[PDB]
Amino acid sequence: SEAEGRLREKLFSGYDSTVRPAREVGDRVWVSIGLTLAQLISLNEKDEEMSTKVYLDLEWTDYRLSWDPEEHEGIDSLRISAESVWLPDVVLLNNND
Amino acid sequence: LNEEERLIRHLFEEKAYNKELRPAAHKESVEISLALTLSNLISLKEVEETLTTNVWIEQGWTDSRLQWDAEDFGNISVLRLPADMVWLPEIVLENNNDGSFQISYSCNVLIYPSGSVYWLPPAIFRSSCPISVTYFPFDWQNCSLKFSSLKYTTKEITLSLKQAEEDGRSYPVEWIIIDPEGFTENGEWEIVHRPARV
Amino acid sequence: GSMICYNQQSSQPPTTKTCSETSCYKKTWRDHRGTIIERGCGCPKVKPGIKLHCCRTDKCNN
Amino acid sequence: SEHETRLVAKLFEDYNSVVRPVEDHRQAVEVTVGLQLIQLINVDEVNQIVTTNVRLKQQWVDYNLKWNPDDYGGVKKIHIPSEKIWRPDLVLYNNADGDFAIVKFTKVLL
Amino acid sequence: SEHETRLVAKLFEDYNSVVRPVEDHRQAVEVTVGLQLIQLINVDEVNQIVTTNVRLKQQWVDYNLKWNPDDYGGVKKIHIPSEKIWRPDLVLYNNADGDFAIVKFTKVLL
Amino acid sequence: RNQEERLLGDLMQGYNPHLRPAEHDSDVVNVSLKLTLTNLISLNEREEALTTNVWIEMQWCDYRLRWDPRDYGGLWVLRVPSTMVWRPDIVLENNVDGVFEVALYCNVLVSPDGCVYWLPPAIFRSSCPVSVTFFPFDWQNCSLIFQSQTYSTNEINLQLSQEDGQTIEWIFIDPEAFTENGEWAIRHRPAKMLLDEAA
Amino acid sequence: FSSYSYDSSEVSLQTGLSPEGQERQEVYIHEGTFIENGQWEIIHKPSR
Ligand SMILES: *[C@@H]1O[C@H](CO)[C@@H](O[C@@H]2O[C@H](CO)[C@@H](O)[C@H](O)[C@H]2NC(C)=O)[C@H](O)[C@H]1NC(C)=O
Ligand SMILES: *[C@@H]1O[C@H](CO)[C@@H](O)[C@H](O)[C@H]1NC(C)=O
Repeated sequence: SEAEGRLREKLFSGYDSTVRPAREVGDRVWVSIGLTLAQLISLNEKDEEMSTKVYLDLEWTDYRLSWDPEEHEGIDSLRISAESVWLPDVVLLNNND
Repeated sequence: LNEEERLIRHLFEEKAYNKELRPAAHKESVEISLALTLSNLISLKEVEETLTTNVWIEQGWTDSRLQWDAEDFGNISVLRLPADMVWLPEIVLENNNDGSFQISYSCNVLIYPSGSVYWLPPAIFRSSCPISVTYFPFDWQNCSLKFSSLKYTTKEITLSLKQAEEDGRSYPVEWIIIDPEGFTENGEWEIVHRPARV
Repeated sequence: GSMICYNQQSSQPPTTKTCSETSCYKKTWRDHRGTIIERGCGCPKVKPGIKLHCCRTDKCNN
Repeated sequence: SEHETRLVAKLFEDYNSVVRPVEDHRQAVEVTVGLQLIQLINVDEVNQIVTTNVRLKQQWVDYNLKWNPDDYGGVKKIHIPSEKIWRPDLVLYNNADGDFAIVKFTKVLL
Repeated sequence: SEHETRLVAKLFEDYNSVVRPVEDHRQAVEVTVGLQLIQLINVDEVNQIVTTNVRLKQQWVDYNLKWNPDDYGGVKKIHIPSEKIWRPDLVLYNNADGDFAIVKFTKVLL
Repeated sequence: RNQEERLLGDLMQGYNPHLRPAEHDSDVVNVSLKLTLTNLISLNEREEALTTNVWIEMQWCDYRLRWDPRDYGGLWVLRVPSTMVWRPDIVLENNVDGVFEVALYCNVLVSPDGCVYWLPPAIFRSSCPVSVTFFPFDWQNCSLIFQSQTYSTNEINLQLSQEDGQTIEWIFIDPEAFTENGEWAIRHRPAKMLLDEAA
Repeated sequence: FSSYSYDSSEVSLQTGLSPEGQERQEVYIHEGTFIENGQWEIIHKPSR
C-alpha cells in the first residue's frame, strides 16, 4: 500500500532503533512479559536442563511510533520487522546452553 | 543481458519496488497457494520423538508490482530473482521442535508477466511427532507438518492449497506430492496416507 | 523377429526405434513439475504409483 | 601497481549479479560441471545416507567480465569473490540431511 | 529520546573503531577485567575440558565518547551496541575446543 | 590515537584487500608459516579425526602498508583488523568436518616496513587414517596439510618460518605451558614443505 | 526472563496479562493444540 509506505517513511525519519524510548530523562519503559508454552520438549536429568518451545508476549509503548489514523487513510496498525524498531533486551537469564 | 537487465531496472529502480510492503491494499489479503513435495523421509526418532524430513515447499502468489508486458522487453516471459529482493509471505514450519522454523536453501523466485511469483525452496525439517507405543513393533504413527506465517495474520495473507489442472478442469492438490520414479522408501517406515488440509 | 516402437519423451515430436522384444511400453508418471511419459521397448517392471501400458503391436505406444 | 585495482573498479561499475551473463537473453549460459571426490566420509545404512567430501568445479563465461590485457599492464587472470558475480545455482537434488547448495563461497579465477 | 538520538548521532559521526581510544598513541588503555562464574557445567576427565558459564566484565575509558550532559537534556548514561566501538580482544589462552574470544556482543553501558 | 588514526587513514586510502600485493609484475609474495600446538584435544578413531588446538603464525610483507615512523610521531607498530588487509588464504586442506579456516580473525600487526604479522588461533579436525593392526598398542602418523585455497606458486611462495639463522621444521610446543593429552604422547613433530616439480 | 542491559530505572517489568486479563500470574497453555509430554504432567504453572 502506498499510504503504508508514506506512513513508514514518516515514522522512521530520524528514528534510531538503538535508543530506548524515553521522552524525558528519567522516564521508564514499562515492559509487560508473558509466555505461552507450545510444547514441553524434555527434562534431561543428566544435563539438568529443561527444553521448551514457547511464544513470548512482550508489550510496551514507543512514543515515537504514534500517528493519526485519519491522516493516513484509516491505517491504525502496522507490522514492522523487529530489527527496525527498538526492542527491550529481554533474554532468558538461566539458559543452560 | 540487455532485456533482462532492462526489466530488472524497470521493475526495481524505475518503479521503486519496496519489499517491505505487501502486494495488496491495506484491507485486502494476499492469497498464498502451498504445496509440499516429500523428497525423502530421513527418520522418525522414537526416543527423541522427532520426525526428520526433506521437503520442497512450493509457494505461489500474485505480486501486481512485478508485472510487465513482454513485447516491451524482447518477448521475455520469465525472470529469476533472488528471494531477498521480493516480498515473501515468510511461510515457516510451526511444528518444529529444534528451533529451525525456516526453509534451508533460499533459492531464486520465478516471476512472470502476469505478476505471478513461484518459489520452490527446499528444506530439512525436524518436527515433533508424538509416538504411540501401544502396538510396538507393529505400530503406526501419525506425524504432521504444520506450515503458517508468524509475520502475517489472516487479514494480511490467506493460505490455500495449490490448484492444479487436468484436461482443463482445476482441482486442489489435497496430498503430499511424491515423485514415484525418484522416491526411495524409508528403511523402516512405509507411507500409507498423505493428506493435506487447510 | 523385430518390431518398431516409439521412444520420444512426453509431447516431443515422435521418434521410432527397432525393438527386438515382443512388446513396446508407455510409462506415465507425475512429479511436482508435471507429467512425464517415457516410451520404449519391452515391458519393464515399474515402481508403485506409475501408470504402465504394454502392447504387442507396431507403433502401439502412442 | 594500480592496474589490477583499476581493472576491478571498471569490471564492477555497472555489473548485475542477478542477470544471466550473456549478450542476448535468448541464448543459454554454458556451464561445465565436474565432480572431484576427495573422501568417502561415511555410508549409513539405517537412514540410507552417504556423506562425502567433494570439490564441485564449475566453468562458464561471463560476457560482461572481459578486458583487453594491453590496457591494464598485461594482467591476464585475477581472483574475485564469488559473492560478487552471477553463479549457477547447482543443487544436490537427492540431498538427504545436508546442504542443498554450495555454502562455502570461495574465490573465482577470472 | 531526541536528546539521546542527537547524542548518538554526534558521537559516531567521526568515530573509528580500529585504533585504541587514547588521546595520545604513547599511553596505554587501562582495562579492568573481572570474571563472574554463574555455573560450572561439566568436567570432562577424558578430554580434560572444563565447561563453565561465565560473565566477563570489562571496564575502560574511551577518550572520544565523552559529552557534557547539559547539552543533551541531562543524559548521563546510555546503552550502545558493542560492535560499533573499540573493544579489548580478550582471548582465553587455554581454550580447549570452544570459542577463543567473546562471540555474544551485548550492549555497552556508556 | 591521533597518530594511529592518521596512519590508518593514510594507509587505507585506495587499499583493496582482495588484491594480492605486487609492486612489479611476476612478483611472488613470500609467506612464512609456523604452527604452535597448544593441546592435542583428541583422536576419534571411529571418525578417524584428530582434533587439535593450534596457533598459526603467518608472516608476509605488503608494499602498500609501508610508512615512515618519523612522519607519524615515531609510531612503530599498528594493529589492524585482519579483514581490512590482504591475507594469504591459507587453509587446512585435509579437514574432515568442512572447517577450512581459522577460529578467530584477530588483528594483524603491521610494521613500518610493511611486513604483516598474523597469529590467529584455530580448532582443527583433520583426517587421520588410523592403522589398527596393533590397537590398543598402536601409534599413528597424523598430518596437517596447509595450502592456499586460491593462489598458485607463481603468486605466493609458501615456506616454513625462519628464526635466528634456523628454519623451524617442526611443530612448535611450549615446554612450560603444554599439558600432555591423557591418551596420546607426541614422539615426533616434524614439518616439511612439499612442491611437486611436475605440478 | 529479564532485560540484560537496562536496569530498573530504565526498563520496568510486569507480568504479561493474557486475553483473560484480570492481572494474570500464569503461563498460558492453549488446551486444544497442546499435546502433553508423555513423561511429564504440569501440576502448577505460575508466573511472578
Ligand atoms: C623469498 O623466499 C625465497 C626462498 O624461498 C628467498 O630466496 C633466497 O634468499 C636467500 C637469502 O636472501 C638468497 O641468498 C637466495 O639467493 C634466494 N634464492 C632465490 C630463489 O632467489 C627470497 O630472497 C625471498 N624474497 C624476499 C623478498 O625476501
Ligand atoms: C515478439 O513476438 C511477436 C509475435 O507476434 C512479434 O510481433 C514481436 O515483434 C516480437 N518482439 C517483440 C520485441 O515484441
